[PDB]
Amino acid sequence: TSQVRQNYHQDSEAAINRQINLELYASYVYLSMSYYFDRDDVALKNFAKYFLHQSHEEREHAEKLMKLQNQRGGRIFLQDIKKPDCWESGLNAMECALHLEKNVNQSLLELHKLATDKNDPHLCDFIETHYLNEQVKAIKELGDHVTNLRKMGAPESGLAEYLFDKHTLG
Amino acid sequence: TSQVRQNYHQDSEAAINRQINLELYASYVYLSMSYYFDRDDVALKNFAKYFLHQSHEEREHAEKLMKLQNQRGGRIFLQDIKKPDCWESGLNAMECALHLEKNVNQSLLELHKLATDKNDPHLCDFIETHYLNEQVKAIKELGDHVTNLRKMGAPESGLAEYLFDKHTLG
Amino acid sequence: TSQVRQNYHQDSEAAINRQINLELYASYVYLSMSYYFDRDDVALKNFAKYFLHQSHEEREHAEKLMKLQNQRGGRIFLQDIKKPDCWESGLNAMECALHLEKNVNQSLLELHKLATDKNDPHLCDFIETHYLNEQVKAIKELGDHVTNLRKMGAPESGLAEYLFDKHTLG
Amino acid sequence: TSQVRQNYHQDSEAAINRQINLELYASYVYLSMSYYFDRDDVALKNFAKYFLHQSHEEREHAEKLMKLQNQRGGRIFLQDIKKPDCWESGLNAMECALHLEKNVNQSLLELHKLATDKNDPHLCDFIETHYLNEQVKAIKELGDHVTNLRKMGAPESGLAEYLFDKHTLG
Ligand SMILES: [Cl-]
Ligand SMILES: [Cl-]
Ligand SMILES: [Cl-]
Ligand SMILES: [Cl-]
Ligand SMILES: [Cl-]
Ligand SMILES: [Cl-]
Ligand SMILES: [Fe+3]
Ligand SMILES: [Fe+3]
Ligand SMILES: [Fe+3]
Ligand SMILES: [Fe+3]
Ligand SMILES: [Fe+3]
Ligand SMILES: [Fe+3]
Ligand SMILES: [Fe+3]
Ligand SMILES: [Fe+3]
Ligand SMILES: [Fe+3]
Ligand SMILES: [Fe+3]
Ligand SMILES: [Fe+3]
Ligand SMILES: [Fe+3]
Ligand SMILES: [Fe+3]
Ligand SMILES: [Fe+3]
Ligand SMILES: [Fe+3]
Ligand SMILES: [Fe+3]
Ligand SMILES: [Mg+2]
Ligand SMILES: [Mg+2]
Ligand SMILES: [Mg+2]
Ligand SMILES: [Mg+2]
Ligand SMILES: [Mg+2]
Ligand SMILES: [Mg+2]
Ligand SMILES: [Mg+2]
Ligand SMILES: [Mg+2]
Ligand SMILES: [Mg+2]
Repeated sequence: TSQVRQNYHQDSEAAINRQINLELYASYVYLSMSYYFDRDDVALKNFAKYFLHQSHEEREHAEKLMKLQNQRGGRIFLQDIKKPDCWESGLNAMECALHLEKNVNQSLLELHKLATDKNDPHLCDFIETHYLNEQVKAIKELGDHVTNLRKMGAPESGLAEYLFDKHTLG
Repeated sequence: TSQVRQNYHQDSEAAINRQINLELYASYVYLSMSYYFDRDDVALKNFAKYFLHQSHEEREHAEKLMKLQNQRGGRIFLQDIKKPDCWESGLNAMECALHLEKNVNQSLLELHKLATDKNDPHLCDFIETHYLNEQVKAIKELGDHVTNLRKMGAPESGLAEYLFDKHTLG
Repeated sequence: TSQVRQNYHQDSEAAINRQINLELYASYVYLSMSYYFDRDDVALKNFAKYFLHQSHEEREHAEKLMKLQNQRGGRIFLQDIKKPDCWESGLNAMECALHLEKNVNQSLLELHKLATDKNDPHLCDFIETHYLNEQVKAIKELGDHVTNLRKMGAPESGLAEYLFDKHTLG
Repeated sequence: TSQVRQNYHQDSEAAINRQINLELYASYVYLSMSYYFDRDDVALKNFAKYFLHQSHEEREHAEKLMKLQNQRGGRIFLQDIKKPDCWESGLNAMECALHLEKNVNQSLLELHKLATDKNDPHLCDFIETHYLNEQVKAIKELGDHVTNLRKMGAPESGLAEYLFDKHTLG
C-alpha cells in the first residue's frame, strides 16, 4: 500500500485513470480540429489557433489528474488514446466541441458522485475547484459561438465563418 | 446565544476546539524535531530549518481555526498542549512527521464528516479550502522525503542524511 | 487534387501520417515516464521534469509534421495513440528513451530514403533541417546520461540516481 | 576559367541564368498586379501593397541568384524581361499568382534535379535553403487566400474583396 494513501477508494483511483484517458482524447480531438482549419481548402487561421489552444488546455487537464493520482497514492494506468471519432465547417466543429465538453462534464459529474459516495471530500473539492466551473465556462463559450455562427448564416455563408474567425476568434 | 451564530452545531464547535489543540500539538512536535537537528551531535541545519518552518505553519493553522470559531459565534476552549510523544535520525523524524500529518488529516476528515452530517456547507468549504489539500501536499512531500532518504541508505549512511540536508532541504 | 500540391507523392503523404503517429506515441511514452518519477515511492523530481519536457517536445514535432502535410497539400489521417509498451529506475527509463529515440530516428531515415527515391528535395530538407540533427543530439544526450548513471552505480545505488537527478538534471 | 570555379557545371551556370530571368519576370508580374489594384476603378490598396511587397521579394530572389553565379565563378547572362502575359479581380490575381509561384517552383525543382545529377551539393543546399520552402510557403498562402475569397463570394461580391482587403491583407 502507498505510504501516502488515505481515504482513497480503489474505485476513485480507477475512475481518475478513466478521466485521464478522456482528457487526452479531448486533446486529440481538438488537435484534429485545429489542423482541419489549417488546410488550404478551409483556411481559417483563428479557428485553427482556437482549437490548438483548447488541445493544449486538455493536455494540462490530464497532467493535473496524473499529479492527483500520485498525490493520493494511486497508480496511473494508461490506455490507448483513440483517434477522433469522425469536420465540414466552423459551425460543425464548434457543435462537435460543445458535444465533447458536455460529455467530459458528464464524466466529471459521475466522478464527483463517486467521490461523494466514498466520502472523499478532498477529491470532491479537487473536481469542483479545477474542473466543474472550467467545464461550465467552456460549454457556455461554445454555445455562444454556435449561436453567433448560426445567426450569421453559417455554414452556408463562407463570409459568416470568415468574419467570425476575424472578429470573435481573432 | 452569539448574535452572529447561524447553522453552527455545538458538536461542530467542540470538534473545532479539539482540532485547535491538535494543530498546536503538531506545532510543538515540529519544534521538538527542529531543535534535535540543532544539537551538536546531530548537526543537520536544513532539517532543523525545515521542521521549524513546519512548526510555524501549524501555529498558523491553529490561529485560523481560532478565527473561524469566533467568525461562527463559537467559543474557544483551550486545553493543555501535550509534550511530543517520543528522534534518532533524519529518516526517523521524516517518518514520524508523515505519521503525524496522516493523523491530523484523519481528524480533519472526521471534522468534515461531522460538518456534512450537520449540513454546514460553510464549515465543509472552510476545511476543504484551507486544510484538506494542504494535508495531501504535506503527506506527499514527506513520503517523497522518506523514499529518497531510504534509497540513499539512511539512517545507517550519515553521508545520505548530510547530502539530503544540502540538496533537498537546502 | 489540392490546389497547392506539387511534387508530393502519395507514398510520402502516407509516410508523414505514420511519422505523426510515432511522434505522438513518443510524447505519450515520455509522459508516462515523467509521472513514474513523480510517484511517492520513486520521487525524483528532475527526472520527472526532464521527461515531461521531452513529452512536450515530441508534441511539437508532431504538430510541425501536421503543418507540413497541409503545406504540401496532403491530408492528415490520424490513428490511435497506443499506450506505452511496458519503468523500474532512472537508468532503465533513460535506456528506454535511448531505444525510443533510435527507433524514431530509423523511421525518419526511412522517410528520408522515400523522399530521396521520389525526388522530393523540399521534404528531404524539411527532415534534415528539423528532425535529423535533433535526433542525433537527443541520442547522444541520452547515451551520455546512461553512461553516467551506470558509472555512478545505478540502478542498485539509490544515491547515484538521487545525485544525478540533482547535478545533471537539476 | 574563373580562379574560384570548382564543381560548377556549365549546365548549372546556364540554368541559374534562366532562373534569374524567371525571378525578374515574377517581380514584373507582381508589379503589374499591384498597380492594377491602385486604379481608381479597382481601388483595393491592401491588394496593391501585398503584390508590391511580393514584387520586391522576387527582385531580392533574383539578386541572390546573381550573387550565387559570381560566388561559384559563373558568368551572369541577362535576357529581356518579358511583359506580364495577360487582372479582372482580387480572386483572379491571387489565382494567377498561385499559378506563377507553382511555375517558379517547378523551375527550381528542375534546377535541383540538375544540381543533383551534376553532384553539386552546394547548389542543392542553396536551392533548398533559400528557395524551396519559401516557394512552399508562398503557394500555401496564396491557396489560403484563393480559398477565402471564393468562400466569401468573390469575384461577384465586391463586398467580399473589400472585406478581405481590410481583414486579411490589412
Ligand atoms: Cl485508502
Ligand atoms: Cl475590424
Ligand atoms: Cl446555530
Ligand atoms: Cl503531386
Ligand atoms: Cl554531492
Ligand atoms: Cl568547375
Ligand atoms: Fe477548453
Ligand atoms: Fe478537459
Ligand atoms: Fe463531432
Ligand atoms: Fe470545496
Ligand atoms: Fe506543513
Ligand atoms: Fe496543520
Ligand atoms: Fe514519531
Ligand atoms: Fe467548497
Ligand atoms: Fe527530445
Ligand atoms: Fe520526435
Ligand atoms: Fe522501454
Ligand atoms: Fe537541405
Ligand atoms: Fe512571395
Ligand atoms: Fe521567387
Ligand atoms: Fe494569370
Ligand atoms: Fe542542405
Ligand atoms: Mg478504432
Ligand atoms: Mg472555483
Ligand atoms: Mg504526559
Ligand atoms: Mg483549494
Ligand atoms: Mg494494446
Ligand atoms: Mg540533399
Ligand atoms: Mg541544421
Ligand atoms: Mg512579347
Ligand atoms: Mg530552411
